[PDB]
Amino acid sequence: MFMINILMLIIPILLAVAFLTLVERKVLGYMQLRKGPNVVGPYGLLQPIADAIKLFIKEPLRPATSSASMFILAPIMALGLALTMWIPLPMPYPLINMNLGVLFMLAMSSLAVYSILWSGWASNSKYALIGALRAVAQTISYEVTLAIILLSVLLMSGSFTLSTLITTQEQMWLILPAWPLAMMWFISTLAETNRAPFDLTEGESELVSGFNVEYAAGPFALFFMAEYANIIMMNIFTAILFLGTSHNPHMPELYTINFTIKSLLLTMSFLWIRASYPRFRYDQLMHLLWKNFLPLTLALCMWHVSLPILTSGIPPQT
Amino acid sequence: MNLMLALLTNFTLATLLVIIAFWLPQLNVYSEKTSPYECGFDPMGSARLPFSMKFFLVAITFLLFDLEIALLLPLPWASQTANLNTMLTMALFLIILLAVSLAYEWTQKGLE
Amino acid sequence: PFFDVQKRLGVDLDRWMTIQSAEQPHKIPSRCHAFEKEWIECAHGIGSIRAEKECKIEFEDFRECLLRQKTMKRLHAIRRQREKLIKEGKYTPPPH
Amino acid sequence: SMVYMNIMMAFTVSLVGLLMYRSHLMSSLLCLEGMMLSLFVMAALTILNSHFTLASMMPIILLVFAACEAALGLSLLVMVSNTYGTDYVQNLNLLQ
Amino acid sequence: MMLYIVFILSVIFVMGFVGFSSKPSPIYGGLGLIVSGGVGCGIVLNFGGSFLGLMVFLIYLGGMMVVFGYTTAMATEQYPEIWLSNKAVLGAFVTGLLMEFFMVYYVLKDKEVEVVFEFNGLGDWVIYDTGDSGFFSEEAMGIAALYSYGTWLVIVTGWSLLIGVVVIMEIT
Amino acid sequence: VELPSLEDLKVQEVKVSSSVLKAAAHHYGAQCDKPNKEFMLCRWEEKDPRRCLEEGKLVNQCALEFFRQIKRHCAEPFTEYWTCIDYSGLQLFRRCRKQQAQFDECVLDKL
Amino acid sequence: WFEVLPGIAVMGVCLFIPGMATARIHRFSNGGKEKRVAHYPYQWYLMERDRRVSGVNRSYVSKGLENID
Amino acid sequence: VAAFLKNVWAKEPVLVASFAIAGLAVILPTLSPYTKYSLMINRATPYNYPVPLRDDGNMPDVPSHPQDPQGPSLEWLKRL
Amino acid sequence: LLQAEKDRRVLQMLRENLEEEATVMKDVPGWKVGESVFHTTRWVTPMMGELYGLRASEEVLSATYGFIWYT
Amino acid sequence: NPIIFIIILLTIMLGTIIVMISSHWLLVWIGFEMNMLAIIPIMMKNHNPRATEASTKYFLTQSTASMLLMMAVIINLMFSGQWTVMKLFNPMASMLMTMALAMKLGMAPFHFWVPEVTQGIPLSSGLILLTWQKLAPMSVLYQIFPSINLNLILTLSVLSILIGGWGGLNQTQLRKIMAYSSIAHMGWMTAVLPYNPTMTLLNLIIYIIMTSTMFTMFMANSTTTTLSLSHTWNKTPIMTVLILATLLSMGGLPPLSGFMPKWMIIQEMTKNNSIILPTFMAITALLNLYFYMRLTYSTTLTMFPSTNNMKMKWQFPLMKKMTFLPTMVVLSTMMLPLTPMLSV
Ligand SMILES: CCCCCCCCCCCCCCCCCC(=O)OC[C@H](COP(=O)(O)OCCN)OC(=O)CCCCCCCCCCCCCCCCC
Repeated sequence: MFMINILMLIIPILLAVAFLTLVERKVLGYMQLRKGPNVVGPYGLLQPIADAIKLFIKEPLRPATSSASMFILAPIMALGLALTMWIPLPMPYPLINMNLGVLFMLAMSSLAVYSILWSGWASNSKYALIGALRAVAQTISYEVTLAIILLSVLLMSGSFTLSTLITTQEQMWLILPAWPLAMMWFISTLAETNRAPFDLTEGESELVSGFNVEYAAGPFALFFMAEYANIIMMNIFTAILFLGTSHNPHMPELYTINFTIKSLLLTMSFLWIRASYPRFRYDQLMHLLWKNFLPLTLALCMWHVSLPILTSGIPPQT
Repeated sequence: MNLMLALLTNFTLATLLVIIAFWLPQLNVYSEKTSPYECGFDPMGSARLPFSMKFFLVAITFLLFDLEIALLLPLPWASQTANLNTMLTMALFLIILLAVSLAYEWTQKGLE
Repeated sequence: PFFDVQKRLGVDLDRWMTIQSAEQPHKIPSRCHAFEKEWIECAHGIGSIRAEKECKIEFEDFRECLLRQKTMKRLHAIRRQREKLIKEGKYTPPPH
Repeated sequence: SMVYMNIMMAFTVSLVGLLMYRSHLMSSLLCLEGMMLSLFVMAALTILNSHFTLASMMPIILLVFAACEAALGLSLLVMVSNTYGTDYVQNLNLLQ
Repeated sequence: MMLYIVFILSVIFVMGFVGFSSKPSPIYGGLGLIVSGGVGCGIVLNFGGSFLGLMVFLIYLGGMMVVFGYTTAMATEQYPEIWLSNKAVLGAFVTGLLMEFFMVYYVLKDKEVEVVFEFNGLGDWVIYDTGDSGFFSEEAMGIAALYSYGTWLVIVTGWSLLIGVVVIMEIT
Repeated sequence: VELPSLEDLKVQEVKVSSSVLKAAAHHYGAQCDKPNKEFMLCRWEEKDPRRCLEEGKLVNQCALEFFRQIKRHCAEPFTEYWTCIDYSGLQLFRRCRKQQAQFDECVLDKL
Repeated sequence: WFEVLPGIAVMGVCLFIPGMATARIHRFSNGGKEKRVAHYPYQWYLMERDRRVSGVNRSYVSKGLENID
Repeated sequence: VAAFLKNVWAKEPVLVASFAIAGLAVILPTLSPYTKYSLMINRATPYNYPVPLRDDGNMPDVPSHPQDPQGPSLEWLKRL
Repeated sequence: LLQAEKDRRVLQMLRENLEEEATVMKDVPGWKVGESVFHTTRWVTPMMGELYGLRASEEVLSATYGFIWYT
Repeated sequence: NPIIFIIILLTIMLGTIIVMISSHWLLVWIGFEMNMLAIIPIMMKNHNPRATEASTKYFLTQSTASMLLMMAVIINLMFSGQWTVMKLFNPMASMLMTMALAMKLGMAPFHFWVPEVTQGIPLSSGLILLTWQKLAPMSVLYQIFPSINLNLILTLSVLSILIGGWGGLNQTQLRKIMAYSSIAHMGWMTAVLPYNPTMTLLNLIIYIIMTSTMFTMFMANSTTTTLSLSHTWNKTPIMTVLILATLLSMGGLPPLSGFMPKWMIIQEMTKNNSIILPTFMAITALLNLYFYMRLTYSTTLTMFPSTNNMKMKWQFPLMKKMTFLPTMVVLSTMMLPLTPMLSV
């Protein structure tokens, strides 16, 4: 029945990414002093069944000027590498056990931006043309900030797999010891996935609407359901790579219970920001990475290398 | 043998869902006029995409810092050895060979 | 012209990765490992110009350890001793 | 066995009319930067199916230049089509 | 999911190439690679070498190609028609595709034909393993990390890259 | 080539799972060492594990009476000991640490 | 302030399924014992052995001490 | 020169935190005696299988029974 | 102990893949019973094609590819 | 800028020192893989629309030239699986070595290149550095030396010293005339190579000097043949007796040293009782001389001094070590039966 363990995953998650869109504007509602979608629910909890159905009724135009062969294979992705990445992710028991799999995320973190470059180019001119070009450029310069500061800690835990990374955070919430890094693990995923303070990719201010501009109701649910299938995953990751829970070979169930009451707090962070801060004006946006974020990330790497060796600490792995 | 069962499962929901959205009302009987009114709010736009350089280097500039952090990758497996000094003395070279390669270019980024 | 400095003074530039049997850090072998220490033992004090017409035996099987070139043919030729006669008797084996 | 004749027919990707030509140089330079993987994979098996255990890094060093260098020679292809806007191998000017 | 799941990848790989080994309007050139690179990193993930496979995604297919694709907006081709554009690409294709096919047809369509294509048997993966073994990180490229014995191999590559930028800080 | 017949085969293999086989496994070898180290030297010292089959039946033998020993005195603490370690994944040794004494109560003591 | 307390309870539970599904399929498919894991070729080597000796074909049925008497 | 070192720390206090950690990780591995413990532990982990040597005459040490007095003390770690 | 179980499993395995070969056919243009593809004489660990014949059904597929792609 | 130009210009020879010093096929890849990486910026310096349509016709012609080699390294990693550096153990290796390595040297074919680069590199300064790349490859061929199909390395030779000869008789630009007849002297040294491979180097050093001392002379302003006419009545006549004391010696006549390689080489190529080969080489370098005559009828015949051209100033170039070489490029014949027993 291994095929019914899968399809029990893909389906029950599409409800979260659906019902996030509701808690989008309730939480961001009371920052403003008001209430959130209310009239339709009664509580509102019934809103997203009505919204999923307005789009696919609503007619899906294509530009007369487009290349239809690319205008499909691209979105036929924004929903794969979002739903594949979930596969080897322990909670506690991952569906797959990949030996070195931690590295496998970067494989699928790196291969999504090659679905932006298609779509914005697939269609047409300068609002999605050079406007989907220069959100490529920022999306690849926030990896080098990443793979390093992912690679740092992994000196402090011994291997590339995720079954060890529950063992080492036992009674030490891995955020003490590298708290300088942890910050930069946060501003990255918020800068890379195109969210609030570095917002530019999806346009509001700097342009009209980035990269979404052409898709009518028909395809544009996918992206608007793809872009929220990354955001609740990196944030359902960070908390396996920092704030660890305590496995329990007996009541596995109490592992996940206490696990979603963390990863679900953590997420409610990209909403708790977006009410707050303004945007960066694309110069300042990269111009603050090389100069500023990076020099440290190298420097710390020269540090977490020696700290095990200089304490006879060297973590028990191959 | 069950990985590919967990991949082609995933696409086939996605490669399905394009047609049941894009295609299904696409053959609907509504008007859908062929008028060249599309390509919103930059009506005509006749040009080649000109070369704009400081767009370009931020490609190259990365690609090279990229390589060696593949070279740099097998530290945590190499922390288990016999003679370890040839590591710390050597490991710390790559980094400084990376960080140097900054400082030079750092005289000119331009507007990045 | 091949100077061979690493002979004169002390350093090792490469000389380690060179052949199929040297170290292998945890001491783990190759498959055809045992035929190296056999074949190098042959031509060393030789000047290699008579090697080709001298040793050649300890070399050939070594080339036939490596690729399994023949044993795969005498094998593929059991598929012609059986599996043309399947209907003509001796199913071979009895399962199990 | 068979996987050594594929990939090999793949490493005749050279095919040279399509190595320098015809225009859109970027197609030529492309089949070059993918002439690797015929060098890589082919050398990621022979190293692997027999346990060398040592040359195993070599596959890594076959990229680290193949990306480093082939990414250089991209640069010129800006200088050509900076002053033009079309690469078009059909620029001959320096003659003989 | 038979024993032939390797032979079915490569002959897709070998067909991965001939797409861009002719003349496809090189915004589809990429789509001749990331399939070929993908299936390529596919084949390698058998045989037991893994780490060394999963890198090609990270360092090349993921990282490199995007630069190859981040340009061809700077060299940007004209919007003449692209792909099926000019009536010429199609002529060169098939004769390649059949040339392995007609090869693959009677290479072995029978007992043997004849000699040079007859010394390759098929179907059990005769060589593809040996015996059993112990474990070190796996056995094979599990230990690919030598900052021990390898040094004069790194320090050239370590130094040869550092000059990569200086050359390119100029002509730029 | 010469291969021995089909005979001196079909011998008594210790048939147990891989969880119990690592249960004791520890008191096991440290105290025996009568054939086994010696049996290595009939392999490493001279290869071709064909010419040397003999101690193979000695080293296989030592196990037989070992598990046949333990069944007589105390199988009750053992049976319960290799249950926990058989409660599974990775077969850690740091979960059953408590019960490690109950198995080893009189084994190091009685016999 | 309260009206958002229901909004969570949809998303929250919908992530408490996929963690209890896989956990209780493995425990159910192998009958009470968590799934084995083979990282290193030695570790595998005992399962593919244990399949042979178990009762028929599977790795999850252990014989025990009385098996060999 | 200390007026300099305080007049770059009123302007760019960023990379200074990298240099401050750039060294101070290079220097220390040659100091604290905890190290070189690190090289002893890491040598003694038996990845491989020990093969017993042949004993004719000496046999310096290391009898047949392992727990008998044989060889060095690795149990300075167990107490550690 | 663990190994002294295997070496017997292959020598048992060759014999049946020989004794049940030599009784398939004895052909006049055939092969001698159990010759050597080499000249040299000692025990060299056999290739997968030696242990399992053209049998090639399933339990092979769970042997060579058994470890890779999954528990 | 000025520091690095000595960092780059140093790394070249470090690119070719790992070539001559190594045991290990990988390094002779990396070794002359980082020339095609470290040569390229030198071409540039004045950033013109030739060098950049030059070094790009150079680049991809030394890109594959390398990248085939790596295919003929990894063949005999299959067979014999022993790297190092020795005969190649398999014929598809060597035939894919030597006739894909002739690309860097370029031999009889594989030169539509040497005139397309050497011409119209805006930088004539040097362009003396294209005497390194003759010296990297040979330091393989001396090692692999006892494996060649032997019907080839002559067949690229004898189709070379011919084809590089006729190439120039039709030429005027004198960067080309050196470009041509530098395929020629690649005809003598790899025609010998299977017979007694020293008495090759002999021709290799005598070559590095003579072509060297040309350029250093061609550096004052000199470019086109008819700018070497305005030479003797303008710059200095002691220059003209020089350019006539070499260009003649370089095709060679016995009282000079240019006759030194042939005179020795044929001691070798007969005594192996091949006497029908060397005449045709010996006789073909003849019409390799008729460039130089008719080059040398430019400067001693006082041909129409340029125009009113008054250079009253003295010189400040770097003649460095030119005040030596044409006492060693000429007068050394009387000296040496050393060269066969000295480098050996
Ligand atoms: C648009 C519609 C048309 C497209 C439809 C099809 C799209 C397919 C796209 C493929 C994208 C995902 C491919 C990524 C491959 C990743 C494989 C991987 O990393 O698996 C990890 C694992 C490592 O093995 P390890 O854990 O170390 O050892 C276990 C020991 N028991 O590895 C293993 O366990 C063994 C590997 C088993 C899997 C076999 C190989 C699978 C990969 C083949 C991909 C083919 C490429 C397809 C195109 C890719 C384009 C992006």
